[PDB]
Amino acid sequence: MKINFSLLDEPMEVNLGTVLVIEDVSVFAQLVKEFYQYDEQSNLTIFDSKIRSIRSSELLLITDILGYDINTSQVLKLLHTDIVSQLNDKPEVRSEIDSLVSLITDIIMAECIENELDIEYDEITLLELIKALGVRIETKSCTVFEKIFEILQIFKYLVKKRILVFVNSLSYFSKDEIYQILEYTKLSQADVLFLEPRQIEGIQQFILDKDYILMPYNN
Amino acid sequence: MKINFSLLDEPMEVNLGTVLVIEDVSVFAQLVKEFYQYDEQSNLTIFDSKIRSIRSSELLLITDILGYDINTSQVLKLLHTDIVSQLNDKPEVRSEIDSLVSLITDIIMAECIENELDIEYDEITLLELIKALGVRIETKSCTVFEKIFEILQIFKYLVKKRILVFVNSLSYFSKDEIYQILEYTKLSQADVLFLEPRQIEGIQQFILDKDYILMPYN
Amino acid sequence: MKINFSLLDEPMEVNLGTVLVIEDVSVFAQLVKEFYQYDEQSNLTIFDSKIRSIRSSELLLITDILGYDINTSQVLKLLHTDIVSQLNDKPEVRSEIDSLVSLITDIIMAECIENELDIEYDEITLLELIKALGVRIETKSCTVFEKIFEILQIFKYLVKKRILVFVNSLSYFSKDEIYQILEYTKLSQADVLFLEPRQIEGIQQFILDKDYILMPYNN
Amino acid sequence: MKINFSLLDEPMEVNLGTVLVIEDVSVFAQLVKEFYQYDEQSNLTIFDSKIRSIRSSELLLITDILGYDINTSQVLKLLHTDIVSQLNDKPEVRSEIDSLVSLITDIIMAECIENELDIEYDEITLLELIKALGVRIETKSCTVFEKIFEILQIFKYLVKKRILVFVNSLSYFSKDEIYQILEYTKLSQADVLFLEPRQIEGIQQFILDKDYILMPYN
Amino acid sequence: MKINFSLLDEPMEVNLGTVLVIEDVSVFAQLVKEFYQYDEQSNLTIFDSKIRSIRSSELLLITDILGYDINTSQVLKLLHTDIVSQLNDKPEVRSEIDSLVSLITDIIMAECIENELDIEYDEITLLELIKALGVRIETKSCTVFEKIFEILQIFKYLVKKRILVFVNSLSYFSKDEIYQILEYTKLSQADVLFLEPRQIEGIQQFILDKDYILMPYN
Ligand SMILES: [Ca+2]
Ligand SMILES: [Ca+2]
Ligand SMILES: [Ca+2]
Ligand SMILES: [Ca+2]
Repeated sequence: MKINFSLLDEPMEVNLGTVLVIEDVSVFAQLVKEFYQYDEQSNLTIFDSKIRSIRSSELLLITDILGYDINTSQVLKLLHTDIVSQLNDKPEVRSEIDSLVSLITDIIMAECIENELDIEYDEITLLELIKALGVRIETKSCTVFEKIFEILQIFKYLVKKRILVFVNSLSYFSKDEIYQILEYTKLSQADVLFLEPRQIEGIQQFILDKDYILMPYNN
Repeated sequence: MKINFSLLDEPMEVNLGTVLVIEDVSVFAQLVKEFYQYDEQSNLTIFDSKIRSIRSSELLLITDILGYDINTSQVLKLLHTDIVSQLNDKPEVRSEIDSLVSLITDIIMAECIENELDIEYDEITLLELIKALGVRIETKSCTVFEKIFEILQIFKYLVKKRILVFVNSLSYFSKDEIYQILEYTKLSQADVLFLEPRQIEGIQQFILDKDYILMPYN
Repeated sequence: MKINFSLLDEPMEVNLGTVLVIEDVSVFAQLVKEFYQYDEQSNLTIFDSKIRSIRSSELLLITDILGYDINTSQVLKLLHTDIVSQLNDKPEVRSEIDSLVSLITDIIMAECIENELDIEYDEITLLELIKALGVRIETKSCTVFEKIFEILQIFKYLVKKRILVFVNSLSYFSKDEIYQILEYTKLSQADVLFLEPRQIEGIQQFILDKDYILMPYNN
Repeated sequence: MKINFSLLDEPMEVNLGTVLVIEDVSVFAQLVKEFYQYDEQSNLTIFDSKIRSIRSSELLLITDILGYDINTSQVLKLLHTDIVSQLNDKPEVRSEIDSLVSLITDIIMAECIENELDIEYDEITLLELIKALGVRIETKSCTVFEKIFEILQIFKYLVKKRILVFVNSLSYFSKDEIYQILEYTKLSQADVLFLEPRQIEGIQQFILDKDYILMPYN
Repeated sequence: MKINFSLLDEPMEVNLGTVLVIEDVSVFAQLVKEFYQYDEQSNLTIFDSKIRSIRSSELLLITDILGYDINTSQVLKLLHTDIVSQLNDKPEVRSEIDSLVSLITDIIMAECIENELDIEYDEITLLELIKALGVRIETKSCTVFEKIFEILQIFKYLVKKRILVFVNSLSYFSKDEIYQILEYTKLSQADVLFLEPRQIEGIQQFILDKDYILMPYN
């Protein structure tokens, strides 16, 4: 996952988490505007190992952390499927749940037989039980750090998003929280690209000087 | 119940099953138009035993028997509410259902706590369990004779509908099936009125001549 | 457009309007049940000149005339497009409508310029004017004859329906009204198949005796 | 207007443009959390000149400038209602619009009568004409400097919002652009409050030290 | 603010103090009738700077200066609510008031327990303390010149009233008192409109001739 712009000499590769610091406010604002307008503008080009350019639908742009909606139909559906798989991995728990559902179905079936009208039903499944329970992620009481962590956790659930990008999101988190975000990103394998006007101390990042020189920085 | 139109001299009473034949095509088509437009048109009237006019919401008009869906939002709502009332009439059974739902919620809650992502849940309700089970009336109908029987069952189940009316629905059923439908209507006590362009032989019916005079038959 | 059942020796062709009378109540009710269940049952087979069997989605079945909804999104959309074409066929009327729309757009544009906020717009078209007018067919005060006539008029608007079929719809209409329906069906070129238990006098129809013998009948 | 939190000794007043710098990352992130949760949390308070608490509906919180859509049900509804009121203030212009709409309705009605299919219509209204024209605020923004200006225009247009708050939005704009934004805020009289993790040189701002003491700068 | 009637060619604006003289007795009496009947009659209209019609509830019409009571149920309600809001703006003072009220309630409760008859009480509230104290505007007026000043003070205090109108109230005040009333109106910024049958010498006023033409004076 390499990204390239006219200011860079060679296309820079983005693997796991990547912190890109732009010291020039003009090039930073122009780069962010090229991030929002990416489908319209040909200046900023992001391509994969196949050199194929990714569509704006495949690109995930995030600026406001608390304003973004983490709960979607596809995210909640795939999450319910993941919970159903977790319950399916254990035979004993699945057997017990099947027993309880069998009892409830017996009770409701008796209540249906007591009625005068002829009634028919099918089954009460686990996905229908999770949908009836209303399982969803809670962003209401979550701190910004837990919100970004939940976004990194649900990025694997999003199928269509090729790369996640954050705009000036590193100013809220402490250095230790940034270390936890990067260390978790290395395990999640997702491609995250952070854009900050000022450099963060203690973390590896790519610095773009006002001279338009891109250099790697350990601190 | 009685129905009154400006063509009849006096309002005729409809009790249990009733077969009404209209020998005039213009009066029959205009009568069906008055049935669908009953809310708009004041010509056709219906007076019950209380001698009170009834709204079109209380009149059930069914022309196509096979095209009438037995499962509807209001029917499923009243059925689910009825089952919820039956389950609410027994405290012990509902208590056991609350215990089982509590166990399932504890298991799914433990599995949610085992996940690395934060999860928020509300609760599970008996109505959500009935809707999740998909409780509905039987949709299996082999012939129109059985479908009309299901329409009579759902009609007798609905308290709001005071009358059920069929338009030219007797042409599909055989004379013996018409006898079984009349006997089932007399056993169910529901009020059913049929409208046919031509007379049917072998059964009692009210024949409306082209002269507009109404005469009983059999 | 030929239809075939086990009772018939050869498939009967349906061209323009066709009146099919079944004197047996058992075969008539079984044929209607095979009309509603057509996708499930293989007994009744309707095929075109290509011998390809038409899907139930391509088949249009109609029993209740006044209960059917003639107003649909596709029917109203294609009807608005037809009205737009009728207005486009006349250059003078289109020019006058363009003039009036130009005047209204001038007034609204002046009102927008009077406001403090910067406002932008595009155009007011003819399709948007028809959609704002709410043009639709009125079945409320229509008689059953006018309802069936409007159904024969909107059958050309329906793209997916291959053939229209009516179940016992000829009992309401007088002989003259049936002659008008057939004479209009010959001009509309649509394929309509009527199913009646009793034969109609004065019109050409295919009669099926209780002996299960199919014969053409002039009266 | 003034804002008050447990960290401050006394509530600080926000008049015209205001720049607030928080030198503590925990107090800044917790402050933004208190901004999004303001409805839920009672810690952060806002007291106007009337010394009355304001609901979260009256507070406009905008973090992403480019990601904030200008067009919305309340913005287009209030705008279309405003244009309808402006057209209603002049009887003659509205009368001419009614005449032209009557002519167009007569033409389309004649074309409908020319068709062989029955057609039913209701009427055409000025609101349907504005919605049909697609009246909306200009969506063209070349840079974030212009987009923030449009946000200030729509904010000054909205009477319900008593305050506009930007979180870390000053990092995109140059110092000169910040001066132009402050001058435009002083000319527009609107109340704008900015929250920055680090201090900005050359402009007047309130610096909150890690010791929690607040001191003015420039 | 502007007022418009069928007699005027164009609506005249009323800003700060305004003196309107009507040289026709029929147009003056019919104008006052249109003032009292303004809710019933649509002839007389009033358009503010927003060009929006105002209800009669927003128009304050005062003819008799001495006969107008300054203390009213709505005025005392808004005043008591205003004092309650001022006391609610300070938590410490309201806390001390709650402490003193708790002490008095403890003393009176002890005296009630000392009695042989059972006694039930609820509580004491700040609103009941203000109403018990009888807080009201000053009712002392030596002359109509001071009473009109109190009417201007209460009018400037009331936000709902957008205009104050006096009918033939300038005949009581001397020319110097009229100058002081105009200067006080310009200092208070309130909109006041006077209606006089005859012109007043020495002050600027709008003269409406019997020909219906309106001309400025001084
Ligand atoms: Ca639930
Ligand atoms: Ca199910
Ligand atoms: Ca309309
Ligand atoms: Ca448009």
